[PDB]
Amino acid sequence: DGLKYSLATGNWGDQKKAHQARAGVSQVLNRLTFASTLSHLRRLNSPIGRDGKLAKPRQLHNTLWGMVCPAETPEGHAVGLVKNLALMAYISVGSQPS
Amino acid sequence: FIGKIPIMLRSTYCLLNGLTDRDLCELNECPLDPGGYFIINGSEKVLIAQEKMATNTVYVFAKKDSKYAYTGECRSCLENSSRPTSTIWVSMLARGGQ
Amino acid sequence: DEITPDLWQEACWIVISSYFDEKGLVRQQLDSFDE
Amino acid sequence: MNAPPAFESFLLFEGEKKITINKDTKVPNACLFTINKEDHTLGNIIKSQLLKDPQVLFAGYKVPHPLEHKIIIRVQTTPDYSPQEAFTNAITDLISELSLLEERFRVAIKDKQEG
Amino acid sequence: RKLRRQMDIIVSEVSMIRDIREREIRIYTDAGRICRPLLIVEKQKLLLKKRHIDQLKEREYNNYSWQDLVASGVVEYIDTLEEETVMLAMTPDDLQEKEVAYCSTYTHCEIHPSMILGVCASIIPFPDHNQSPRNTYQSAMGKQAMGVYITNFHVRMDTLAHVLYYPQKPLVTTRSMEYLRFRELPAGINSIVAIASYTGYNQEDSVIMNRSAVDRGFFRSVFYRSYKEQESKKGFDQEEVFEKPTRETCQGMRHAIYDKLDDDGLIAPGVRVSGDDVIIGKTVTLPTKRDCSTFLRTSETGIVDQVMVTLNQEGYKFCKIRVRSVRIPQIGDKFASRHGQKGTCGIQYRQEDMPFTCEGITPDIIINPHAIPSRMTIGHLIECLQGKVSANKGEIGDATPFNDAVNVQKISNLLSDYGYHLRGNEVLYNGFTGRKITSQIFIGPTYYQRLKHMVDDKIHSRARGPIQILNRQPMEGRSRDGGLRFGEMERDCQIAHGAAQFLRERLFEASDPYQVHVCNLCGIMA
Amino acid sequence: MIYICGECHTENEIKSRDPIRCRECGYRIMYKKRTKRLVVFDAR
Amino acid sequence: MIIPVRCFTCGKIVGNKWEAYLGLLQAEYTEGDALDALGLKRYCCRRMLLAHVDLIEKLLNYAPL
Amino acid sequence: KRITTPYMTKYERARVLGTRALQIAMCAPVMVELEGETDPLLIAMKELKARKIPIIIRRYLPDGSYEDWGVDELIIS
Amino acid sequence: TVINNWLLIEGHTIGIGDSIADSKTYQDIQNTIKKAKQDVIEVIEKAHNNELEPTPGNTLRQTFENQVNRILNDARDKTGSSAQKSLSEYNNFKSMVVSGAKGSKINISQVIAVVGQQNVEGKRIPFGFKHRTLPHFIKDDYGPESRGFVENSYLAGLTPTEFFFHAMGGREGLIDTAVKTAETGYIQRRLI
Amino acid sequence: PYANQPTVRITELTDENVKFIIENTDLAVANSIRRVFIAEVPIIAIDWVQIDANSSVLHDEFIAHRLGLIPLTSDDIVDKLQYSRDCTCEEFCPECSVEFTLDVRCNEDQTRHVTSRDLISNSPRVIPVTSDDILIVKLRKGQELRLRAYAKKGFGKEHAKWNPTAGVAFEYDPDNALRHTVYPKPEEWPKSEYSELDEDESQAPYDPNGKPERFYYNVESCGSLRPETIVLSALSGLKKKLSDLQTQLSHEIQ
Amino acid sequence: SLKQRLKGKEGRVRGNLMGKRVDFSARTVITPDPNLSIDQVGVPRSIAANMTFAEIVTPFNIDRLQELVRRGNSQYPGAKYIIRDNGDRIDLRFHPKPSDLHLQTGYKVERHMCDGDIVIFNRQPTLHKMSMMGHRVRILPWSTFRLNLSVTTPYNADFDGDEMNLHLPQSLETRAEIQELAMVPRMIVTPQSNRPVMGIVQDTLTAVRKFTKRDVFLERGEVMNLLMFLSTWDGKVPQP
RNA sequence: UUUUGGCAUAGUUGC
Ligand SMILES: [Mg+2]
Ligand SMILES: [Zn+2]
Ligand SMILES: [Zn+2]
Ligand SMILES: [Zn+2]
Ligand SMILES: [Zn+2]
Repeated sequence: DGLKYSLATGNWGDQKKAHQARAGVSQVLNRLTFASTLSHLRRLNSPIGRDGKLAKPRQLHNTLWGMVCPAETPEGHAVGLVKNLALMAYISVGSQPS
Repeated sequence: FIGKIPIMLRSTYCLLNGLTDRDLCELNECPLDPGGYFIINGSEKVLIAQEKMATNTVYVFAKKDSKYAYTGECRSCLENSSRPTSTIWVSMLARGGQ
Repeated sequence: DEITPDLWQEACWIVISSYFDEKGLVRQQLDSFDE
Repeated sequence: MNAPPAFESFLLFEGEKKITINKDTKVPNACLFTINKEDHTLGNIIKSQLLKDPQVLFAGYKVPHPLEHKIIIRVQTTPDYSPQEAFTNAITDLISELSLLEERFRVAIKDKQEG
Repeated sequence: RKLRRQMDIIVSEVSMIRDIREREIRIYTDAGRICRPLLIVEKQKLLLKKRHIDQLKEREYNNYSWQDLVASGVVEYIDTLEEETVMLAMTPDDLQEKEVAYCSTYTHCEIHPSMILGVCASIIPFPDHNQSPRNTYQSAMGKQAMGVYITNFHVRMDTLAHVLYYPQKPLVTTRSMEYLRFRELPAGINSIVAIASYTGYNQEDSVIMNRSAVDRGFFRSVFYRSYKEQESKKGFDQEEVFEKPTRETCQGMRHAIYDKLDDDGLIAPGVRVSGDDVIIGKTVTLPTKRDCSTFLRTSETGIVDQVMVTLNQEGYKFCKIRVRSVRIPQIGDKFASRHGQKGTCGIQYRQEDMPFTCEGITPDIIINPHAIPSRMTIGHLIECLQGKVSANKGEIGDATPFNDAVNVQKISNLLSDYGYHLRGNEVLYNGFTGRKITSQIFIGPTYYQRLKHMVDDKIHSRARGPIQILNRQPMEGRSRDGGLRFGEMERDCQIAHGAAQFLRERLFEASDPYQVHVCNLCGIMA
Repeated sequence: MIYICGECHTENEIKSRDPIRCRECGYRIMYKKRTKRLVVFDAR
Repeated sequence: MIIPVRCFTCGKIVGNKWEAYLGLLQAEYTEGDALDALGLKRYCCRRMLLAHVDLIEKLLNYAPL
Repeated sequence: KRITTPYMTKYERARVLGTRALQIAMCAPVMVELEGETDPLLIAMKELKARKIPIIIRRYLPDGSYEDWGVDELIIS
Repeated sequence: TVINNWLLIEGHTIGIGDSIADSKTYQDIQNTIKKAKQDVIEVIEKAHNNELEPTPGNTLRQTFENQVNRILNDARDKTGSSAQKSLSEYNNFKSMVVSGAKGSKINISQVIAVVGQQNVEGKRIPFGFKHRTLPHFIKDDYGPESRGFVENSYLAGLTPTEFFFHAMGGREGLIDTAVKTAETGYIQRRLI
Repeated sequence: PYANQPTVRITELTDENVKFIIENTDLAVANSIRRVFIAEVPIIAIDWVQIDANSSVLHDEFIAHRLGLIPLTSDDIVDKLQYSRDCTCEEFCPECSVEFTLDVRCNEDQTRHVTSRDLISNSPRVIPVTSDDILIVKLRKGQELRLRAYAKKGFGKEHAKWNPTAGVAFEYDPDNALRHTVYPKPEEWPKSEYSELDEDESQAPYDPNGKPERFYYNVESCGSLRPETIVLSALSGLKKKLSDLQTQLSHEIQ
Repeated sequence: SLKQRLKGKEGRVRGNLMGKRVDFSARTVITPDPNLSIDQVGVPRSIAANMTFAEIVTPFNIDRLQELVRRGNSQYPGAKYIIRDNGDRIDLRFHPKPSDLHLQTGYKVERHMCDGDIVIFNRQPTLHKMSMMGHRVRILPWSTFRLNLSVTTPYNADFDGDEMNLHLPQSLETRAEIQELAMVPRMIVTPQSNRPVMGIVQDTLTAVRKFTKRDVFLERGEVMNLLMFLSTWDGKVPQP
């Protein structure tokens, strides 16, 4: 029930601790075009946090060359915070250093 | 038995793993559907990737809004255990102190 | 032996086609969940 | 849902006059012909025919709105020649022209088919 | 690096950074790092030779895949932290050729620069010929176009779906679109668009459309709504059941006719319905029995496409009813190029009224000239020219961003070879008078997208409707109804006008008129 | 009422009282049959 | 989805030419040669066959009801 | 002993016309001869031009006093 | 109404031919850009050899930055002037700009001649990488294209580095649009 | 103050199109004829569809919309028909409509193409034009499509399926002697097929006394009517409209 | 808590007293229409048939409103309600009783919004007086509001998907107030910068720049065709 | 014989 609840609501953390639970992690998959579905599946989110208060994360940084699409960000109050992977970008899955 | 884990579609434990296009059409599943999402109560839910600061790395900033000239933090985190990550600041006091 | 400049335009897109035949587009999600 | 039925651009609903004549008081010998359920098909051709009449001082037409199927034709003639008479003469000339063109087109088809 | 390139003890995704000036070697193996593959350059030469390309051409029936390129030590994954220590060639054919030396120590080379773009930015033809906010805007709109969102849409029952009747692959395409499956699931139509001022209904980013083209199915579409409903039995106090209810066994029902429903409380697929009609007749027992049947959205109208019945996770019988509504394009519906040229249908003209070339080719769409100069979507114009060239040549044009083999001068020469003006302009005739237009109109095919924002889903009006239960003010019912908030800014506007009576009318007797009794001695209510 | 099984296409009658299940496959998805009321379209 | 009956612009019949078009492509015609062989001069008509995607073939893989 | 402007203000014109149109809509006697007039607002504007509206505007100065102006007394601008 | 009905006879359009210039104009623009880049190189090598002396009230970095900025602005204005002089009276782009209906002269110059310098926070593109704007440049490169000077027109198409730097530039305008929408009427709603 | 004496010269006549030239006529008359070709020549097209059974992948409205665009041989039968709403019948009759029936059951292991050949009319003179054939839909095994339809008289102004033409090429003054269009660089523009200029010339000299005449037509038929029949019915219909307007004007004057 | 019920944007004060939902309001997308005067607004037939205005029954309008009553709410233009003098309300969707369709003077009839009705028209965010102005209703047969192009500048609107709101004043007093204070012609010149807010925009501005060039000449047919579209023309063709 | 209704959290999207 906890996994089902967390993926159903997108609130992450304990259900009783929804006050401190990061929200919107899990979203309903977008089905308007194939491109919309693909872009939703390859989406990255920048939480606001305390870090957002320190350095301006909205503006496009040079290190996003080849990793993140430079010209795909949602307009409005989420500009530059929600991003999309570049086509050949691939996220390391992690292995053991031993 | 201890619970039920949701399965991301077309992952290596989904029943659609490694099936031909004819088989996917036999199951009324689009062969171009990339998967990569869960089904929770029939609703197709996608987990958005969340960016955060990398761990176990020394980062030296200069807090413009404090009595510290510089602060060297390190969000130290164990090797895939104890998700509470202990962050430690090592800060040089500003010379304009009392 | 070496890829000539005129043939390079075909060659690079052959490489990228082989990539997307191998990994696909949602490799991040599937690999992370498999791990 | 507000889309009009497509037939309300050539069909007269009941209680609608096809053509209505109104005297224009600004200038003597001037009339406005409001024709319902017509478009540039008849407006432009009637205006062009009327312009060939020497006794017509002014001949113009307008569609007041593309979504409304009225055409207003303003005709002003010399003060010995009613605008209504000019309008009738223009239509008769156009009908004679089109009948002649039908006849010559049939003859041309027969000659081309025969060789 | 030798070991990682050989897929030895070090796996490919491990990243190794040498901070030379600070005397550090940092090796990262954890997850979450983002990397991309780069061709390896050694001694100003690629390690990718023709033999690899030959083996990859016959990728089928050889099993020489991408993983064998990685195993060959020809291409390797590089992350941003390691990109800091990388001298990268944008392209082999020029950057590492001999020259007046700029850099002679390249370590990697880009596969193709166009792979910096994402999914929705990779469907833009000639994005390097646009102002970048227009590329951002197209990245936003391409998610909202109409197409065929999935092949098995017939069996699915999504809450909302839009399916375009006749999608087409773009006549002017990118190589990246080959791998997005966009050729197989397109979203939009190649439309003969003319950039011309006309009767005046395309101004300010509006669009005139060809009515006769729409009559031939141009941009026609379908909108599917699935309504789910589950009866539940909580012990025995309440028992919801599907059945067509009657006035003589229920204590409250709508005047909407229940004869649509069969005698299980379910309407059949193929029945025409409207916004008030009942689609699932459900009734709950009274502790006679009150109904709790469900109706259509009040604005909507359609034909019941499909009616499925199952048992839920609990085991209670529950059904899902997909209703089909055919959306013809009309005045108000959105359309967009792949360049941020958003715009609503201003007016629809029949074929005889549209302007026409000397060949009888009327435009499907007329867009205003003034949409171009401030926006500087030159990629739109180049797409139109390339579309004309490709449609005449019997070829699919290529519009990858960074491709010097494609040049507007070459496209102009190719177009001149087909007996057209080299810049795409044409002598158009006025549809009404038949006269030649004094200027020569730029015209040609262009890929347009019908966005999901139809007017019929956005139109509503309120007058004396269902107020709130607490506030006694208008409320958003099962629709867009419930009035519009006459917010603070509107009140300040009307104060600036001095329209005090109108301001009172809006804020008092048009929302919640009321009266009370107050004692004159004690000012508390009585 | 007649329902069509979603896996083996068997038209089977079901009352408003019994749980739905295909009577030769056990499948638990059923589709209502197309209406027999006349439906007419203009071809526009 | 399926080939439109009419060209959207000029209203020429183009629905009876998809199968022949594919047949000519199996005869190793260039796509321009195939469109010329089918007598499609105006690029409005040529756009129809040249950019059509026959998705109905993919839809006939699923079982009927 | 009046100090307010002799010109009817825009707001005075607006309220006078609205009020008089409401009165005429309520079958009030009309103070001007009308021909082919049915909308109360046109009749009210005809009365205003005729200066035959039977209304007195009470303008409150910002000291708790007032001035009463017959509508015919004010200049219809 | 009157002028919209006359425009059915006149007609008004915009096409590729309204963005083409004469070959002489392209050669003049390319010569201007060659010269401007070579002067930027002269300023760079004079700074590297310590032969550049700071202006009063500015450090050597601010002096150098103002020098390259004024060189590139001079180049952009000269290219825009030459592009505007090449325009014919029939150029629909000019016909729209002259009436004030849409666009302006800078848009003509950007479409035809040179997009120009990209700026984030009002300065050239910063060294986001370690002493680099991108990994395709050498370290400590203050050349124009290295620091985000787009030398192509929108007609000619931007190079990959130029495309990314232009995206960086436009992201700022998007962010300011969002911030204005955030501050739309807040000052007003307190003032009222 | 009277009519022109227009003259016709047919330059080409095939079963697909007629190409001809009209001289000694006003531009307005020529454009009105060109416009009547598209919008006012009545033909027969499917406009009433009852679907008794559909199992195809395409929903019912898709099939009906595709059936409407099927062109029908309406060469001579259209003249003796009446508009349905004008007809006094109980909604349908052989004097205002033509019945069609389609019944195709794909009971085989190959994709069955439901083409225009499967449309069966109750009148032999009104068939699908292709009767290679126009594809209506494709059917899988066990998919039935069974419907009846009626095709009625109408013209393209109401809906584009009654449009008989497949593109009406229209031209005048191919060398631009009148300068109704102003080329910024006349050298760049290819000659019209009707141009009489040598290749060293780009534009005829300006004619201050010129007037548009010698209008070049190329009327391509979709197939419902022969192009000869399209033009003749167009002229007849425009004459009929003008005579009806004459009748109404005479009534209004009286 | 009771504090949170009043605090903030959504409390009773700022959410339900300084601004609130209102009846007799409609919203939809806007499309251009150069054939409307600047003070007119196109309205779909559905919105007009849905929204209503109270006409007081007067012997000048007794027969007209009786006809509107007999048409009922089912048909446009029509009426929804009859408010008799007692305050009782007769709903003209459900009462074929002819006795209830009698109209004595002083009754009110909530007739459908017909042509020429005054409506306040607004686009949010509302930033100045010219963002809410009075228009005359014109019924047009599609599902969008229509504006003259010149008024797109005061509203800061463009037909790229923008929606606009339409409020109908519901009594002759407020209707006269809007007619005399907030109509579009009265809002041409702003007091902000003592200048016009509406101007000639886009196609018309480029076309007038082309038109008033020294070397534009018009044949007589063109001149007469253009003078058809001149509402203030005195009918006299000027000397060439 | 003339009805009426969840709400208040989060997300997404439009200008
Ligand atoms: Mg807008
Ligand atoms: Zn008291
Ligand atoms: Zn079964
Ligand atoms: Zn065509
Ligand atoms: Zn009949």
